[PDB]
Amino acid sequence: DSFPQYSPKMQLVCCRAIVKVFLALAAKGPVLRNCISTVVHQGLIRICSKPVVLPTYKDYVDLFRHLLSSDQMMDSSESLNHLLYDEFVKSVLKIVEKLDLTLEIAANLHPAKPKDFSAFINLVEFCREILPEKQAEFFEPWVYSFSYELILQSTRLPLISGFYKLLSITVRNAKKIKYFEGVPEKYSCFALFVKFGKEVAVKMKQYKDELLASCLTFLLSLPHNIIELDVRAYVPALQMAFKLGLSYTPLAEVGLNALEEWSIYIDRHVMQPYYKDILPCLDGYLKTSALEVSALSRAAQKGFNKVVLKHLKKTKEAISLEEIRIRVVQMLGSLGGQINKNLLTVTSSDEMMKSYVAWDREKRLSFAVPFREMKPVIFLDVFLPRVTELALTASDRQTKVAACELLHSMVMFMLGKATQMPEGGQGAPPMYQLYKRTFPVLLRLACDVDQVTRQLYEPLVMQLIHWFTNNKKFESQDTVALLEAILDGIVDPVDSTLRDFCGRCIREFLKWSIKQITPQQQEKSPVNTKSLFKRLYSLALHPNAFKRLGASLAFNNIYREFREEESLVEQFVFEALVIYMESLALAHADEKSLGTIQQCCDAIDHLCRIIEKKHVSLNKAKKRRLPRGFPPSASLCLLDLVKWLLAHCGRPQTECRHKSIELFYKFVPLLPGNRSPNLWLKDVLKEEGVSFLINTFEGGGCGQPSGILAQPTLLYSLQATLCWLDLLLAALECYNTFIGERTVGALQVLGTEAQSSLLKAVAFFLESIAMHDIIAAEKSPQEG
Amino acid sequence: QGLIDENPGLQLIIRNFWSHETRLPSNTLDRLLALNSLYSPKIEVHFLSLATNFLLEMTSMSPDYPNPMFEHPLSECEFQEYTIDSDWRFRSTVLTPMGRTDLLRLRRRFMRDQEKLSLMYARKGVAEQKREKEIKSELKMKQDAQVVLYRSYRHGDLPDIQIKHSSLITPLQAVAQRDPIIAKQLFSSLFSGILKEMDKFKTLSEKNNITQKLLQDFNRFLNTTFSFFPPFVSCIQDISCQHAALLSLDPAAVSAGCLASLQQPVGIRLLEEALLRLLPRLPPDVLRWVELAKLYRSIGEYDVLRGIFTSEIGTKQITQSALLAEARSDYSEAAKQYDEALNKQDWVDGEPTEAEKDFWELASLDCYNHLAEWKSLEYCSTASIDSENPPDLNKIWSEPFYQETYLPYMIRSKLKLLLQGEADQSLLTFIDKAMHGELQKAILELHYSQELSLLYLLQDDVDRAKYYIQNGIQSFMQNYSSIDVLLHQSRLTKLQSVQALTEIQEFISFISKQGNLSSQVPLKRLLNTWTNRYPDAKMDPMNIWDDIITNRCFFLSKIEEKLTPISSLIRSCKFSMKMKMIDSARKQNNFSLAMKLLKELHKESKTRDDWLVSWVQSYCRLSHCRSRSQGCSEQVLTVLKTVSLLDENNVSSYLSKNILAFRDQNILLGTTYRIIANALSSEPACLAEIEEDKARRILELSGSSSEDSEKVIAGLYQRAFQHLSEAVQAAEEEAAGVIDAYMTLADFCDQQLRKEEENASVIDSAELQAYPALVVEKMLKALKLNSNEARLKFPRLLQIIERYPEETLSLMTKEISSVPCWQFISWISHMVALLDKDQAVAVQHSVEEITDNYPQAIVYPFIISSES
Amino acid sequence: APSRKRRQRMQR
DNA sequence: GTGTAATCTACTGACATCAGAGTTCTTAGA
Repeated sequence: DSFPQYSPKMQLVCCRAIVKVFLALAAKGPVLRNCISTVVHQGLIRICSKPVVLPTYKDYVDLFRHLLSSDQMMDSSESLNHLLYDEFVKSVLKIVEKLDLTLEIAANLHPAKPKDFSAFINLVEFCREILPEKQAEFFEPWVYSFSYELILQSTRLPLISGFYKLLSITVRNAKKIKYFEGVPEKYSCFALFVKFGKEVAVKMKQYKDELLASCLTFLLSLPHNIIELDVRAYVPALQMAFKLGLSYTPLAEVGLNALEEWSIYIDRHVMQPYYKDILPCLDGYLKTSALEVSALSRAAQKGFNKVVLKHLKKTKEAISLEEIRIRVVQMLGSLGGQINKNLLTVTSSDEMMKSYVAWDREKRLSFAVPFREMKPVIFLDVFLPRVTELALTASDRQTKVAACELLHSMVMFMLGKATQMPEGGQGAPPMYQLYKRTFPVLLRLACDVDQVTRQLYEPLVMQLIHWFTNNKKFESQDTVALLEAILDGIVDPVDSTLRDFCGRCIREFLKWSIKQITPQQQEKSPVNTKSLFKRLYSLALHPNAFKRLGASLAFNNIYREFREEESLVEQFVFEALVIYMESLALAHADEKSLGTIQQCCDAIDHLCRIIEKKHVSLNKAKKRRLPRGFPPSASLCLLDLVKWLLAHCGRPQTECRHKSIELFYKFVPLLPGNRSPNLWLKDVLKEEGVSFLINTFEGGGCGQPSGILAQPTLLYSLQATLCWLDLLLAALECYNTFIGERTVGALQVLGTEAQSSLLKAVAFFLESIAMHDIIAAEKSPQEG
Repeated sequence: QGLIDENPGLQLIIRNFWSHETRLPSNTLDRLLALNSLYSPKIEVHFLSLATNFLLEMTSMSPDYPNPMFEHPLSECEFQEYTIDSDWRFRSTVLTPMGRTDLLRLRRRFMRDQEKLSLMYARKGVAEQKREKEIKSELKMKQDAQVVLYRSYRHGDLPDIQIKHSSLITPLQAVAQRDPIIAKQLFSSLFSGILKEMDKFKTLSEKNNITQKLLQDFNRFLNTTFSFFPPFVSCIQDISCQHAALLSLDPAAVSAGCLASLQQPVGIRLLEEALLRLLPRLPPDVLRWVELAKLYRSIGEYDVLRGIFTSEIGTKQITQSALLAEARSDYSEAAKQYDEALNKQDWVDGEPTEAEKDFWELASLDCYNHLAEWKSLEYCSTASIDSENPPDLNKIWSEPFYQETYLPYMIRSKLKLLLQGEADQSLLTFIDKAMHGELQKAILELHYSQELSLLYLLQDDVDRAKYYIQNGIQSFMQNYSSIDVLLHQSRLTKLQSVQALTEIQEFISFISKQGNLSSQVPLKRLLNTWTNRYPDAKMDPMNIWDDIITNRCFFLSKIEEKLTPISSLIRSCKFSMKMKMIDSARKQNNFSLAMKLLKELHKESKTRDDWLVSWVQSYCRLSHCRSRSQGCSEQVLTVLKTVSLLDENNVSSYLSKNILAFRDQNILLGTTYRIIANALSSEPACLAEIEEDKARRILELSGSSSEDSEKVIAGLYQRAFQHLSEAVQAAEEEAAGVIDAYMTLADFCDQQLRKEEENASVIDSAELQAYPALVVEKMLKALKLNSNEARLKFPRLLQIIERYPEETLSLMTKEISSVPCWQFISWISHMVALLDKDQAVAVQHSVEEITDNYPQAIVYPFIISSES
Repeated sequence: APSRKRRQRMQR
């Protein structure tokens, strides 16, 4: 502990002393090696507890650095350094385990035991500063464990950063020692990283600024040999990496390093299609060229005497911006021409051919730069297409902040010159054409990762949304455009964090939409109130995973909006439950990697709960909103929706079936009968019998397309076989309802009447596919 | 010169000097005419920003400056003000969930023990030693991230429209200062505005005077600049276009400046407007048209050139023919034409204008450049400079035409004449003598870094190599960020050089780590990497391809020299990489270069067999391609007289060593025969008797034993087809060319059937009976893969089916038996039409499948076709 | 064919 | 520690000076 309180020469002698006491202790053998373990472990506790976070830990770097590497100690060792380093890493494992890191009350939470939470961070930054630099031969035995135990902790508690950081040290340190290239427990480590990599890719989308930085820092670092297994799962990760990097250098260096790695190892034909979308977003780093009297200077002035040597000898960190520029050019070169041509927008066919037209036929934004002797006119619109590009993607931050402040001024001018209407409609509203292409700029430039820009534009985007539902010109195509922009902001594929701001934007839009307009028009005059929901709903059923993802993420952010006052209009959502619960799980039997969607189905769960929590008035008579999936219109009562659920209680898509079953369970007691679930199922079996059950659990959902039919599946194949395999899975899990709450009796579960589900489970899978599963046929990594 | 000084303080002081009232005039127009005088060559890269700053800061004292830009707010909302924090921090950086008093000071004692005091300052000093260490570590980040806002940012629940005029003209200036393309737009707009509002103030007498003053000043600008910063050159021209009477800008000056600045198009429009406007009385105006020709040649659009010279406007038809040749990249013929042109003794109808000679010379130099005759390049580049035979290279820096037109080729020539093999020491002398004078030095250091780098590296002075190449990387960044975004072709011609720079960087960094010197693994590493990184094939001009080839050649020579106490591996790379260059040149229709490289690399054929077969393959490929272009009678010589002979497998059992060759060589021989037969059939009336002896003597041997007159062609085709068949049976051994070879046999059949339908050949049709069978059973076989080119021609199928009916059965039973139905959806329409007539047995199963799979496609065409 | 040139005087 | 003194110790030009070495002459002398 005393270490930092010394002088440099004192530091080196103190290191020597502590090193040798360690030697001496170790010499006496096992009786005290345990005690040496104790001593280091205690040490690390007391350093990681340094009372504040950024005598800070940064001071102690040298101590453990020399301790861990000074092979010169014994000659002026190899077993010494090995043992000591091993002890350090064991200490880190132990201390990461023993800490609690409990999270509960993304920023709406508060970490449980504060002082504990700070120590974690300290330890993270330490172990960063100490571990990889050794290039340890010694880390090889510890890759596996220091991973597995760390992954466990990560998964069990994501949304804590430094786990990813330590894991990044793990992976890089492994990479440097040619570990994974072999594809023992090494195959296990490659496997575990494969799975965590995919998992963390899925998770990365949702996360926000700092955690996003951590996760990318990790992901972008996995070795090549793991990449080519699942490429294009990471390409978006790297893109978002560079987008951050233009305003946080070390992450950018992490990128450029990563991209060099990929380009040099991954088989070219594998990656050729992908440089298209990845090399752009290099433009910013080269976007601009950004157009002393220290003691040694004065010393050398008087003469080249001995004193100069003292200063220069004493004279003799994270990468800087200029260095990363020269790196970016060096890499941009290193890929080669046949590759690098892609840095320009596209091959010259159509897309850039769009870039030429002016953003507006006729030049609005007429400014009158107010000189004295005269009043010339300067058209601010010609500035704008380049100013905006600066604003989003400039590298030099002085340029970027200046550009941002210009664009704020300039958009304010747009609004102003709008209200000085020179043209009241009778065609395209003036400055609409300008709005269409300035709003996406304004949006995705908000929730950028420069704190200054963020504070400058997030409020303005809120103010713009506010203005564009003010009563005056609430109807105008300008608001139509802005809403269209927000929606295409939700659906944004790559800009992960843009999603969240766009969501908040939609929320604010709906909020002011209710709060501002007279509802007399609002029922049917606008293109907003029901229109917005309709637009979402239309988005839901879409094939694209990202598009639905956006649909969800929006509808997630209108919990409160819909529950507040829309009590008049529970009804769109009393059917939306169907809409979302269905679509937002369809087409998720595939498209899993990019689809963090299923977590947003939890939003379906919340909207669910909030609609049933008003049930006494939910089931009012003569309320007959047309639903989807029900031909005969009638006054919807929850009975109908429940029957729908039970019909949909079984369906092949996994997440839906799980959520839907449990949702049925949570609904049924709310119904007027107040009958217990088991009681009500008994009711409908006395009413309909086992055939109802068999049709609804061996089948069900969207009608009766095809349920669990044993024999033809036994007899009748390619990866389609997986289809029915999932069917049987869904089957037995649906039977798991039966003593899920003891709702159905055993002879009621088994009347042996007309179902062979359990028969086929115990027979077909459990014989032919259970263990004979090396190669299946009924008569590629795809399978594996 | 001080107006750009490094210290910000002196920057402000000198600028405030130059903006005081009595130095530059106080009204606008007198300012705008003055700032032209505020320029020097060296102030260039900033001159735009500086002009903008001066103009606007005189705007700064006008009465509307604090008067808010828009009179009323847009609501009643209350407006607050908030400051933005900006404390040298970004957003992804903090981890998530964490006076008679003064007289009193005389009451002091003093430590008496100088030892104790000494220790006190000692510890104190180590404290500042650590404090300085950390402050030096943090000041880098602080220099990066220091941001100063510029306005108030009042907050309100609505937008705060009511911003003071300052709140926009000051930020605009800030951006203009910091980035130069916005500078160009701002200065251009503001200059346009001032010179447009000048009307309401001065009579035409004054306007002529001020316009002439600007024209003089701008001509000075362009003619005197050396940096050639793309933004400023562009700004000056762009100003000139949007106002009349500035338009008579020295055409030669603009032409040269735009050629250099890699920003051509703006210059094209300048001279364009010049032409149309100043001549709505000298009819020709050659000095302008010709320099426009130079421009369009730069931008590589040889197509438009064909217009300029066929107008009976001044230029002589020798130039026309030269251009037609050089459009087809027949650069050799172009050079011959030009050389004969410049040396015409006496002309009919007047000697070429001063400028036509200029264009001729520049085209000559460039036309050589596209070639590998670099000794000729140097001779051309040096001849015109001086009088005596041993050229006084120093003269080049005398008067500007040389400085811009002759230099770059001079230096590029001498560089490679050095870096290839060996040569004298002219260039070292030249550049060293040059690098004394100031403007002298600036030209070389700012433009031609990538070349001085290699020059110096030849002398084994690695340190200067590093300095120059670093300068080159910075220069690329600066002269690239400058190029305006829309000019794609310009930016492309930029990037084509980052490969050169990076390659030089890598070699320097490779001869810097002796740990990577003494071993052998990382030489293999570098060789493997360079082996599979190449410039773009079909796009990048060969003037860069040679740059990479020769650079790499020299660098390998140097590395070999280091690792003398292998050469197999280096030779291997040299083979492969030069071969790739030939293949490239073959694509670009740059044939003569391909001739020369084949001839330069044959002597390496004698070595082990894979390179032997590769060389012969490439040469025959090139011969075929050369034939395709031109030659109708003599073209048979261009292939038969050699290519047949060379391709004989007597020299190669490599087919027994691998199969890829066993495909490639056979398809080569196929196409060899194919053109022979095609042209022999072309105008048979005058071939065998015109290629009267040796080729004809070879012909029958190539044909059949019987020397019959007409039947010789069929004798060719018969073995042709059997050979292509050999190609396909090669293919069936495991898309690389198999799709292509399949299509190739397809095409041979197709042309043959077309020819057959125009006559009656019983025996050729009898042996043809296979041809349609194969075309269906095999082309459609190929349709399985994407085969876009094949999938297009599918109507040819149905027609083949019809006209040749007996063998339809193959179609159904073979491939429509297996088509992926979408690959017919493309034009499902035609055959759903044909779905009535007797062959309908054909599409039956296909239309059924597509009906089932993608029903909504068939319905709309099918519903109508149902009516028929 | 050999490549030949001669000097030229720029009339300005 | 950092920085400014004060001041000893150096080197050189220059000048005396012992010694050391190159040189001619008498006696004792094959």
